[PDB]
Amino acid sequence: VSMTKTSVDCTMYICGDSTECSNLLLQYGSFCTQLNRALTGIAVEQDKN
Amino acid sequence: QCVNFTTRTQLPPAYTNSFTRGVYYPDKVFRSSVLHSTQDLFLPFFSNVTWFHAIKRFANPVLPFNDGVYFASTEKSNIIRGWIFGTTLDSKTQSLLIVNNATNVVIKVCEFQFCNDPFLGVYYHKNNKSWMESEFRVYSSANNCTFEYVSQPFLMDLEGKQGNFKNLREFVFKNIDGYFKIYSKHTPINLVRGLPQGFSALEPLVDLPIGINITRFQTLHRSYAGAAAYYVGYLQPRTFLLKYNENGTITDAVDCALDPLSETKCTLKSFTVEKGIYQTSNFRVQPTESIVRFPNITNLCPFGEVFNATRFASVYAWNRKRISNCVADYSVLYNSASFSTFKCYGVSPTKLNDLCFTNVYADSFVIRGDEVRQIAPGQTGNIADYNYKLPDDFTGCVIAWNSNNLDSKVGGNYNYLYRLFRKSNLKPFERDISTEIYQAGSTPCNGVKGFNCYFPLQSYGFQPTYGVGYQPYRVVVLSFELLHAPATVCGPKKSTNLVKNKCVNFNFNGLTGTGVLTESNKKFLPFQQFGRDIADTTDAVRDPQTLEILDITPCSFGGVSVITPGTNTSNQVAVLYQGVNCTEVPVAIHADQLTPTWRVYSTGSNVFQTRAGCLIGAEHVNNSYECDIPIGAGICASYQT
Amino acid sequence: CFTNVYADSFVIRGDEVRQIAPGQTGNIADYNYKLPDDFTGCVIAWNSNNLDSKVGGNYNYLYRLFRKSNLKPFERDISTEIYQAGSTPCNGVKGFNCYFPLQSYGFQPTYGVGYQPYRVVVLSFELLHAPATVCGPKKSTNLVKNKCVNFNFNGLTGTGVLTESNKKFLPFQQFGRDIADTTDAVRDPQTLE
Amino acid sequence: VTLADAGFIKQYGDCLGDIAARDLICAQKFNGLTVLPPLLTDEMIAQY
Amino acid sequence: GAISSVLNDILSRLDKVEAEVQIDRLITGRLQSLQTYVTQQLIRAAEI
Ligand SMILES: *[C@@H]1O[C@H](CO)[C@@H](O[C@@H]2O[C@H](CO)[C@@H](O[C@H]3O[C@H](CO)[C@@H](O)[C@H](O)[C@@H]3O)[C@H](O)[C@H]2NC(C)=O)[C@H](O)[C@H]1NC(C)=O
Ligand SMILES: *[C@@H]1O[C@H](CO)[C@@H](O[C@@H]2O[C@H](CO)[C@@H](O[C@H]3O[C@H](CO)[C@@H](O)[C@H](O)[C@@H]3O)[C@H](O)[C@H]2NC(C)=O)[C@H](O)[C@H]1NC(C)=O
Ligand SMILES: *[C@@H]1O[C@H](CO)[C@@H](O[C@@H]2O[C@H](CO)[C@@H](O[C@H]3O[C@H](CO)[C@@H](O)[C@H](O)[C@@H]3O)[C@H](O)[C@H]2NC(C)=O)[C@H](O)[C@H]1NC(C)=O
Ligand SMILES: *[C@@H]1O[C@H](CO)[C@@H](O[C@@H]2O[C@H](CO)[C@@H](O)[C@H](O)[C@H]2NC(C)=O)[C@H](O)[C@H]1NC(C)=O
Ligand SMILES: *[C@@H]1O[C@H](CO)[C@@H](O[C@@H]2O[C@H](CO)[C@@H](O)[C@H](O)[C@H]2NC(C)=O)[C@H](O)[C@H]1NC(C)=O
Ligand SMILES: *[C@@H]1O[C@H](CO)[C@@H](O)[C@H](O)[C@H]1NC(C)=O
Ligand SMILES: *[C@@H]1O[C@H](CO)[C@@H](O)[C@H](O)[C@H]1NC(C)=O
Ligand SMILES: *[C@@H]1O[C@H](CO)[C@@H](O)[C@H](O)[C@H]1NC(C)=O
Ligand SMILES: *[C@@H]1O[C@H](CO)[C@@H](O)[C@H](O)[C@H]1NC(C)=O
Ligand SMILES: *[C@@H]1O[C@H](CO)[C@@H](O)[C@H](O)[C@H]1NC(C)=O
Ligand SMILES: *[C@@H]1O[C@H](CO)[C@@H](O)[C@H](O)[C@H]1NC(C)=O
Repeated sequence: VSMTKTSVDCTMYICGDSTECSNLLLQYGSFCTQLNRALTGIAVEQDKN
Repeated sequence: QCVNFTTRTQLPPAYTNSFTRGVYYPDKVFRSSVLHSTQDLFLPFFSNVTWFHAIKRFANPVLPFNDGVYFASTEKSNIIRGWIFGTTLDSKTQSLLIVNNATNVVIKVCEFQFCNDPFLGVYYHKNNKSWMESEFRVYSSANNCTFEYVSQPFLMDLEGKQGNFKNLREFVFKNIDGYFKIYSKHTPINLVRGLPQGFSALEPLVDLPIGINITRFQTLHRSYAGAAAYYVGYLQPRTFLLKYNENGTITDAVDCALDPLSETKCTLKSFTVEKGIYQTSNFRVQPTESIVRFPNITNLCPFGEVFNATRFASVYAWNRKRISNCVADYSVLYNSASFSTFKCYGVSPTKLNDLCFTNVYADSFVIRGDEVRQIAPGQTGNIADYNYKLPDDFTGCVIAWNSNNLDSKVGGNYNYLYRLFRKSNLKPFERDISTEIYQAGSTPCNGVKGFNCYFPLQSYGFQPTYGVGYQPYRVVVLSFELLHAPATVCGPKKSTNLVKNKCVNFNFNGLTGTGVLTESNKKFLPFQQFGRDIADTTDAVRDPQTLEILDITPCSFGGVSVITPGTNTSNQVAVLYQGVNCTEVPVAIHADQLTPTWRVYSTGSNVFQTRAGCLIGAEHVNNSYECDIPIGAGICASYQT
Repeated sequence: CFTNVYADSFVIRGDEVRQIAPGQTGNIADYNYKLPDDFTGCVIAWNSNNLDSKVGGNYNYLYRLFRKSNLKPFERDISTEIYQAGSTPCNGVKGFNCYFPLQSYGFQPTYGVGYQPYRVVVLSFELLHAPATVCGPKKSTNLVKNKCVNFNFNGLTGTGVLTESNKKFLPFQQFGRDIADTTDAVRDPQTLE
Repeated sequence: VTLADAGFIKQYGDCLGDIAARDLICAQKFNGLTVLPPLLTDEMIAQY
Repeated sequence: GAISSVLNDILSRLDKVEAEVQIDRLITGRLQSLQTYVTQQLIRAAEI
């Protein structure tokens, strides 16, 4: 009927506590927001299910 | 001339709430009908702005300029004429002057010896109907200079005329990358004493290439029945979201880290937020200080015994010296102009003072100048092929300089030789001392030589007549390996006291990171310096001064969700710190830092623990209802009487 | 075309010419001329012993050897304050381990390459994201509207139909951008429409 | 059914120290992977 | 293809120009690793 909801912090995963890495990650635009939006979409659906 | 009038005249510093001022066009580009997000030095919304007011006799304080400034004056009849900027303000350092005078504006950059109480003033109605600005008691001397500008007077006395209203000047000053950016705006205002409620934007005015360190500044009143006031705000590096309307004017904005609602608006990129719960930039505790822990060795390493040795070994028999149990300083090598070549692999030379080394070997030899290219990893040629190969994945530095002025001799130096041939190209860091004859012909051979049976070495007769590329070069390779083992060579960096159970920026032996330290019970064996996680990250360390083992844990962090009714119903919101037992939020005081700058919610009594995290700014009630906005683990939230 | 241009000019030893590039380090770059990490521009150099090296030594060319902190990009410091290389504070014209902060080049035409003086120029423009003030020899064409053309305004080339807009660009704006960060409108540099 | 990480508050004192050597969900969490709780608890689903 | 997988090790040993050529890799490889996980979780969510 469900599976575990997961939220993955895309900045802490890619660039864990590095500011100079975070400034390079911003060059890739929206991809972390797309990943957060997709996983939030799955998470909201487990309650709907 | 300069004058010593009275004193600072009591304590004029007042305070005010700068609502939505100090927004400006971030770039010289048009946009319209768009929600645009920009990161820059901006005035925070609702900031505690400083205020100074003319009421008699008065003076102007010198004020900081750290990260750049917002300046404004609520004005009539042109009392504020300009500003002084610099860092010593006393001709020891060059400083900047901006003034508007009776002829025109000036901008000037000089070694000004400013007055202690600088002033300008006008003589009224001096027999020619004119009022005249005879006084320029601002500096005694302008000893040397590097920039000047003059043009006209910056007096846009606006519409409505003759002071029927008050007139607000706004300015923003950003000294960045040697260029002093000014932005400005004028507006009529009718507020009796405060700073005005409402939205406006500053255009970029001028960009001045002044090149000076500014840490402080002052403003300049005129002198002679009118009265005036000025505001000082400080810029900060922030994110702002700008509503460019259809005419391309910044008509509204969201300060992206003012409060949790403004951060949701900045996440959804909208001025309205619908009823719901939204994840936003995740919180973390910042480090409260730094720790550095290198070994407490003090004796300087034997670099002279390598780099200034009497005579270098021959490149077929290159000498290896072990550097150990000592303090290096690679800056006093690297800044020495005597090195003709100094190139490094797997490290950059600027970092060699920040970092420790497992063990170090210096390999040392003499080669011809055009063969210096052959010492780098992966190379080919008589040296690299037959007698000194670096491994394909070498890490270290190779350093080289010519030594004709030490080892080249007019009768020929022949004590320096290399191997001409070998059965097979040598394995990396091999050394071959053998003298056996090389069978360049098909026949076997014996004895001292044969036809096509060579002696395997060949010598060089260095003589100081030879051209560049044929000269001798003394060369050294420093051949360390890094961070995966209990190091014993280090830079000159001083260690510190240790601290535990707090978040800190640690550095053990050059393994930098952020975390909270703890007394572990892991039994590291004597050859082990670091312990690692499944994610290949370091999770424990043996301290290099007291030989105990510390656990490293990332200091507290987690997701932040903001809970809201629709913004057109209310601006009140509640925060869920997901995954947290929030008895820590009292430790999330803004004495030290946190990534989300806002922290008003932590006030208490409206704090509720849940299995999902802890919820702040919403009140727990016993009566159940339909699930309006879902938190998790049976809890929901809603907006009601 | 370039927004505005500044030329920086100075003399240094030839082997330190490598320090003028961005991200580099050494006694020039750390203490008297730093380029920004994202520099846009050109660095140009040549030896000038044949114009300003002299047999007794030229000594009119000087460079800072000490500073409490490495300078910010495009900073310049005229100060002559004594530098406290020793642990003690100090005053006056000199002291033991208290240095005058500058040290001279001595340039004599006997020096080898690398020790010889180089005249260096750095050109330091920013490009296309603002109203340009100085550029190349290319002659402008006549202008045309409502036809597809390969346009080029101030060096912003592209392809499109041109049309009379009613957008109000402020005096500091040269280009409009779309949601997609593509150029959507332009102010013509010969008729300001 | 062996339910790995239900999400019910890892209050650090259960996730650092001796347990940290034997509990993979603490490494997942420390790398920014977070498991969120279901809206309806195992009591609310038992009541329905 | 970076010189190390540990993000702080890249920063501890390289200057601000050469580090970015190593960090872009770790970013591009990690970012790909998330896009694979999230695609696989959307396809599992479609089955569930
Ligand atoms: C407002 O402040 C200005 C800056 O101090 C000041 O500018 C100064 O104006 C005088 C008069 O024009 C200049 O004197 C020179 O003028 C021309 C230059 O080609 C020559 O014909 C003259 O012989 C003379 O050399 C100053 O040089 C100029 N200062 C600077 C730094 O440019 C205004 O005069 C000030 N106005 C008032 C009312 O005080
Ligand atoms: C963009 O800037 C435009 C110019 O200021 C502005 O248009 C102006 O808007 C007002 C109010 O609608 C108009 O005032 C007239 O409106 C009608 C007649 O059309 C009458 O009832 C009024 O008495 C009055 O005469 C201005 O005439 C109009 N100006 C122009 C040139 O059209 C836009 O509103 C601005 N857009 C935004 C979003 O700021
Ligand atoms: C821009 O000007 C600033 C003001 O002179 C200057 O800041 C100053 O830097 C020095 C060197 O660190 C500080 O001197 C103190 O250094 C440490 C503490 O930082 C102490 O251990 C020493 O005993 C000594 O007291 C100054 O205190 C500091 N001043 C301020 C107001 O911060 C900048 O370095 C200058 N930057 C450039 C690029 O010129
Ligand atoms: C303004 O005040 C300063 C003191 O703060 C005056 O400086 C003094 O000047 C006298 C000579 O008149 C000297 O004997 C003192 O040694 C000076 N003291 C300092 C601390 O420098 C200054 O002269 C005054 N200006 C005028 C125009 O009178
Ligand atoms: C700053 O001003 C001083 C004072 O005029 C200049 O120092 C003079 O320099 C010349 C040329 O070397 C000497 O003949 C003088 O004897 C110096 N005077 C003093 C009092 O030192 C200095 O050169 C100027 N510096 C800059 C960079 O503009
Ligand atoms: C502004 O800061 C001062 C102390 O610096 C404080 O007394 C004052 O109450 C503050 N004002 C506001 C609105 O916080
Ligand atoms: C009136 O103007 C003239 C010319 O500038 C000037 O010489 C005279 O001093 C002025 N009158 C007074 C009272 O200053
Ligand atoms: C090497 O010799 C030169 C000249 O004596 C000296 O300046 C330098 O400091 C020496 N370096 C070492 C490591 O001995
Ligand atoms: C570190 O310094 C202390 C105090 O001088 C000393 O007792 C200790 O032996 C040193 N540590 C090592 C590894 O020698
Ligand atoms: C939001 O509230 C305003 C009144 O402040 C109302 O005019 C508007 O229609 C409302 N919109 C929605 C979607 O509820
Ligand atoms: C809910 O009811 C209990 C008694 O059943 C009471 O102790 C508790 O204080 C009530 N909750 C609140 C928020 O007061």
